[PDB]
Amino acid sequence: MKLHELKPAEGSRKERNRVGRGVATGNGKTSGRGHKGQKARSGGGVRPG
Amino acid sequence: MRQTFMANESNIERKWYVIDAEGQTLGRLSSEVASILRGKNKVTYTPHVDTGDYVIVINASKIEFTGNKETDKVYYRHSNHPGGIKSITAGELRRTNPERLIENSIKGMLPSTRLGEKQGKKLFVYGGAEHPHAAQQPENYELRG
Amino acid sequence: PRVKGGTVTRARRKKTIKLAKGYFGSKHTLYKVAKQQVMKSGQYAFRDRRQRKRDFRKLWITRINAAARQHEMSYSRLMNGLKKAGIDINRKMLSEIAISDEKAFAQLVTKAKDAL
Amino acid sequence: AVPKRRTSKTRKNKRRTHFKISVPGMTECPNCGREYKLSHRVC
Amino acid sequence: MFAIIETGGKQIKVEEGQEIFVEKLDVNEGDTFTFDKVLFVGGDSVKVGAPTVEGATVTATVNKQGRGKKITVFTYKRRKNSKRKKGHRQPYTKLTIDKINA
Amino acid sequence: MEAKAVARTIRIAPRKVRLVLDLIRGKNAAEAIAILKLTNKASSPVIEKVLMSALANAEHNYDMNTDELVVKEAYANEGPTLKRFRPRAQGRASAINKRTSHITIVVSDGKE
RNA sequence: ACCGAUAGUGAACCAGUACCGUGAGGGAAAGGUGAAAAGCACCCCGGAAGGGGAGUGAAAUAGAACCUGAAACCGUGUGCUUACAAGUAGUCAGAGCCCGUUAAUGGGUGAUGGCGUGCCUUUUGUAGAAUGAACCGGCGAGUUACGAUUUGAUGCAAGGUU
RNA sequence: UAACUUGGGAGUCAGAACAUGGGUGAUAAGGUCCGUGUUCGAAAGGGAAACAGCCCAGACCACCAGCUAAGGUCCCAAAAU
RNA sequence: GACAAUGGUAGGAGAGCGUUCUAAGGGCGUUGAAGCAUGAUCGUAAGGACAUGUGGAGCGCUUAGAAGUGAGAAUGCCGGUG
Ligand SMILES: [Mg+2]
Ligand SMILES: [Mg+2]
Ligand SMILES: [Mg+2]
Ligand SMILES: [Mg+2]
Ligand SMILES: [Mg+2]
Ligand SMILES: [Mg+2]
Ligand SMILES: [Mg+2]
Ligand SMILES: [Mg+2]
Ligand SMILES: [Mg+2]
Ligand SMILES: [Mg+2]
Ligand SMILES: [Mg+2]
Ligand SMILES: [Mg+2]
Ligand SMILES: [Mg+2]
Ligand SMILES: [Mg+2]
Ligand SMILES: [Mg+2]
Ligand SMILES: [Mg+2]
Ligand SMILES: [Mg+2]
Ligand SMILES: [Mn+2]
Ligand SMILES: [Mn+2]
Ligand SMILES: [Mn+2]
Ligand SMILES: [Mn+2]
Ligand SMILES: [Mn+2]
Ligand SMILES: [Mn+2]
Ligand SMILES: [Mn+2]
Ligand SMILES: [Mn+2]
Ligand SMILES: [Mn+2]
Ligand SMILES: [Mn+2]
Ligand SMILES: [Mn+2]
Ligand SMILES: [Mn+2]
Ligand SMILES: [Mn+2]
Ligand SMILES: [Mn+2]
Ligand SMILES: [Mn+2]
Ligand SMILES: [Mn+2]
Ligand SMILES: [Mn+2]
Ligand SMILES: [Mn+2]
Ligand SMILES: [Mn+2]
Ligand SMILES: [Mn+2]
Ligand SMILES: [Mn+2]
Ligand SMILES: [Mn+2]
Ligand SMILES: [Mn+2]
Ligand SMILES: [Mn+2]
Ligand SMILES: [Mn+2]
Ligand SMILES: [Mn+2]
Ligand SMILES: [Mn+2]
Ligand SMILES: [Mn+2]
Ligand SMILES: [Mn+2]
Ligand SMILES: [Mn+2]
Ligand SMILES: [Mn+2]
Ligand SMILES: [Mn+2]
Ligand SMILES: [Mn+2]
Ligand SMILES: [Mn+2]
Ligand SMILES: [Mn+2]
Ligand SMILES: [Mn+2]
Ligand SMILES: [Mn+2]
Ligand SMILES: [Mn+2]
Ligand SMILES: [Mn+2]
Ligand SMILES: [Mn+2]
Ligand SMILES: [Mn+2]
Ligand SMILES: [Mn+2]
Ligand SMILES: [Mn+2]
Ligand SMILES: [Mn+2]
Ligand SMILES: [Mn+2]
Ligand SMILES: [Mn+2]
Ligand SMILES: [Mn+2]
Ligand SMILES: [Mn+2]
Ligand SMILES: [Mn+2]
Ligand SMILES: [Mn+2]
Ligand SMILES: [Mn+2]
Ligand SMILES: [Mn+2]
Ligand SMILES: [Mn+2]
Ligand SMILES: [Mn+2]
Ligand SMILES: [Mn+2]
Ligand SMILES: [Mn+2]
Ligand SMILES: [Mn+2]
Ligand SMILES: [Mn+2]
Ligand SMILES: [Mn+2]
Ligand SMILES: [Mn+2]
Ligand SMILES: [Mn+2]
Ligand SMILES: [Mn+2]
Ligand SMILES: [Mn+2]
Ligand SMILES: [Mn+2]
Ligand SMILES: [Mn+2]
Ligand SMILES: [Mn+2]
Ligand SMILES: [Mn+2]
Ligand SMILES: [Mn+2]
Repeated sequence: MKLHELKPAEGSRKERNRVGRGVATGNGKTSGRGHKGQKARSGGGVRPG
Repeated sequence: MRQTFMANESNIERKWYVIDAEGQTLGRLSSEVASILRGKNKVTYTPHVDTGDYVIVINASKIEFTGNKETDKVYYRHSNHPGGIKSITAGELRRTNPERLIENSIKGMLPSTRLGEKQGKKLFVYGGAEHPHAAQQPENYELRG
Repeated sequence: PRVKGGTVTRARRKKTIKLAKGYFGSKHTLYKVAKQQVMKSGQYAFRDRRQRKRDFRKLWITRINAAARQHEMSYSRLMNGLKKAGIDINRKMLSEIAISDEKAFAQLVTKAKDAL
Repeated sequence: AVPKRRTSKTRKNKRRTHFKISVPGMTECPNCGREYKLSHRVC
Repeated sequence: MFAIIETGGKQIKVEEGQEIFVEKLDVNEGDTFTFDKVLFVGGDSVKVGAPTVEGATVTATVNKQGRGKKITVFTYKRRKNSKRKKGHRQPYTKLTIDKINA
Repeated sequence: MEAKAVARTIRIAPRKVRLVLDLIRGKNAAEAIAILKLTNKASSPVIEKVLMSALANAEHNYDMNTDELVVKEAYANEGPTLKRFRPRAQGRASAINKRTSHITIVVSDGKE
């Protein structure tokens, strides 16, 4: 490669998904609704009731 | 939006016609006259302008009914004052100012719009057999239907 | 590296607001109001194209009905008569003939009364 | 009681159309060369 | 002396000598297209076809092969979170007629 | 050609000055000084001193005769407001805007 | 591969200061003329303020509250338009009048017709008389570190790795 | 023309009406609780004046082209005096 | 070339637009940068140019890297103005 013409190997490295950046992203509630999509987000680690 | 005709004020003409209400039922004579007034009879009809010709109604007094109209057909109206409703007339509006019984009965078939309001101004109803407007030189029109 | 918000936003809004050039009062200056008004404007536009098809068709129909009532004949009968005559002209055309050439239209009509 | 909606620009100015003041009724002082209100002193 | 050709999805009334527009014809600009589906013809003598008056082409030069004004297609659902914008420019063909029935 | 003068940051708030100018605007200059001298509002003496100045520049910097001069325009524009307050009931204090007016005026000849 | 005056220290300015509290304590705002001060001699209206000429300057339509100078908001001028009309304000259809472009099946306005109860949020369901927003601007919310797992990519491979 | 297996990621756990088989209620409820079907939710379009849940029918985009569905065809209002 | 499929909330998947910084390459700029304003401009969208006016000194483009990367709503915070 000539350095100003770098190319990452095909199939390596996809763009990270930024949630919460507008609606047509499909992610504007971010994810979930009204439960423990709360910021504590406590699934308790590994338990039911 | 390409190719269909639309009629201008530059490109339009309204004839005058006279009509003998005598022997005619209210509703039928009415709807036909409305069709005349709205211009839906010329093929140069176009909705957004008045393509309608003028109508003069004659011998209005002699208009017909059926059933128990004259008695059972109340014409209510309300004065926008409390208890101000006034039925105070039946089909016997024909007996007293039938020019209005006919005028309102036809006007009631024209649209609420200001255009269909201005087309209602092209009507001229008279209970008597002779009319003022001979100066416009109307042609007689036989009701079809 | 901190990224300032400059340009981009205000430009997006000036585009939106420019779309609202026709609008009354604040609908032509405030971004939000103009934005809502423009969205609704677009929805109206879409349905209104799909509508405008209808409106024009019904107009040609009524013109024809008029033109054939002139020849002592029902629109229903006129068109059924053409269809059984094998004539396949569109209504916009028939209204236009009825306005630009009375003779040819009458000729079509007498053609239509045949095969009945 | 408080307004339920804000007054429009166009509205507010339609209301203001009767808010001018009168051009004074003004006779010219003879020979003194100034000017003054009608039926007032010539100063 | 007008006449009626079935040319796009639809029918067209052309006075001969007249600029007209239609859906794209995939014909080279300046070359002369000849519409074969003629339905009717006006004037002093009036041929009126079944479908298609037999024979009788209408001829025209091709003028332009442009695309029309963009119209943005925007729509949305209220409250529920969705909207959709798409641009659109329908292609056309301007042609001017010469010698109807020729 | 057609001379002007301006009074920046006049203490009177613009709505008021506009009430006077609107009488003044467009009239012949002489008439205007009269009307100005006879109206009873604060803006009247202010606008007076301004129209006088404008006539001065017009005679002096442009050699035109004063008599044929006409008030081509006059107008007041928002100028920065001094911001104060008055104390009110129960310890709240509410704002007062003492706003100001820039008063321009322009006199005239013909097109040339 | 940190900030660039709402950022970065609370503090780029005589900041723990104005200001508040009895006190402990709490705690702001506020940077930019120009290359050079050359900071408008002089005349003019004015009590001054301010201003028009005359001038310095590349520029003062860079003049001190001074680079650029957006939007809200206030005004002057007007081309088209409006005083029989029931308006979520637009859209589709369309005369009339006026204009002339990033030249294209042009721009402004709009008599009249058809259609049409904003947006969020929350909801079984909101034109909703359920919630939020006076307007405009700036700022304002899935990050990083370290483990775990899985996918893709690459190097080797009964070996791989520090 | 699907199914199932295994692995990464989910949201959901307030439902509503109409038909229909039933329990509770009063063969009361725009009632409540279950079975079945559809539609809404998450579905615009046409019809039912208007009218999420009814009837017709599922909108990639453009047209001033035709046929039809429910429902309609004297005037408002397209089409049968 | 025919032939199909393309309503959609929670949500899954995919492909992209634009912001600032960096690397390298190739450029533009006092004969006028960015920014701001005006326009009938091009693209399927985010969005990209172009001319004129303003401004008076810094900017793009190509490829790849990395992000304090995108606002209309929080009785949001500060400023201005109704
Ligand atoms: Mg033509
Ligand atoms: Mg009483
Ligand atoms: Mg009488
Ligand atoms: Mg317009
Ligand atoms: Mg939009
Ligand atoms: Mg004072
Ligand atoms: Mg207090
Ligand atoms: Mg205390
Ligand atoms: Mg791994
Ligand atoms: Mg539960
Ligand atoms: Mg269910
Ligand atoms: Mg039951
Ligand atoms: Mg239940
Ligand atoms: Mg019937
Ligand atoms: Mg019969
Ligand atoms: Mg850019
Ligand atoms: Mg450039
Ligand atoms: Mn992505
Ligand atoms: Mn989604
Ligand atoms: Mn819930
Ligand atoms: Mn929520
Ligand atoms: Mn949940
Ligand atoms: Mn979460
Ligand atoms: Mn927390
Ligand atoms: Mn009583
Ligand atoms: Mn109607
Ligand atoms: Mn009404
Ligand atoms: Mn920076
Ligand atoms: Mn921002
Ligand atoms: Mn008949
Ligand atoms: Mn006023
Ligand atoms: Mn006190
Ligand atoms: Mn700054
Ligand atoms: Mn103290
Ligand atoms: Mn300096
Ligand atoms: Mn002096
Ligand atoms: Mn001085
Ligand atoms: Mn000089
Ligand atoms: Mn300032
Ligand atoms: Mn500088
Ligand atoms: Mn400045
Ligand atoms: Mn401005
Ligand atoms: Mn104006
Ligand atoms: Mn009027
Ligand atoms: Mn009246
Ligand atoms: Mn109503
Ligand atoms: Mn139009
Ligand atoms: Mn026009
Ligand atoms: Mn309506
Ligand atoms: Mn949102
Ligand atoms: Mn209300
Ligand atoms: Mn609540
Ligand atoms: Mn807010
Ligand atoms: Mn509120
Ligand atoms: Mn506030
Ligand atoms: Mn990382
Ligand atoms: Mn592998
Ligand atoms: Mn799974
Ligand atoms: Mn359960
Ligand atoms: Mn449940
Ligand atoms: Mn039951
Ligand atoms: Mn009983
Ligand atoms: Mn029940
Ligand atoms: Mn129930
Ligand atoms: Mn319930
Ligand atoms: Mn059920
Ligand atoms: Mn829901
Ligand atoms: Mn539906
Ligand atoms: Mn479904
Ligand atoms: Mn419906
Ligand atoms: Mn009903
Ligand atoms: Mn309906
Ligand atoms: Mn719905
Ligand atoms: Mn049919
Ligand atoms: Mn049927
Ligand atoms: Mn009809
Ligand atoms: Mn889809
Ligand atoms: Mn579909
Ligand atoms: Mn995803
Ligand atoms: Mn930059
Ligand atoms: Mn632009
Ligand atoms: Mn460049
Ligand atoms: Mn951010
Ligand atoms: Mn805001
Ligand atoms: Mn504030």
